Amino acid sequence: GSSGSSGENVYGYLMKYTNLVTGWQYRFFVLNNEAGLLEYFVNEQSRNQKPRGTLQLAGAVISPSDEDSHTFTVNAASGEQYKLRATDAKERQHWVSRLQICTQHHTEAIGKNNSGPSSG
Repeated sequence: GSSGSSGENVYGYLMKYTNLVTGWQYRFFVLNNEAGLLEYFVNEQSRNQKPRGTLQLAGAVISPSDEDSHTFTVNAASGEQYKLRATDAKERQHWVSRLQICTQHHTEAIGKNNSGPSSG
């Protein structure tokens, strides 16, 4: 594989499945390498605003579909899959890969539980 020495925030407009009637709906997404949580907002103008929903990656699995050029799903250890669509066929490999690494780099990092008997 490739060691990602540097780590930058991954974000991009993806299409999330809201329902059958409506189908797909373009939306903004922002990955959190620090925390390790995948959030999403109605749009980019809703960055500082409260997020609509969050999905845990730690212990998740990425399954890139083959139906359409740009398509992929983000599973979750708990039991929740996400349906998104990359901007293009080139950006698809970016998200899938990036995430596939965030889900592991984290799930693996999670170990010794150091509550912290000392703060401030």
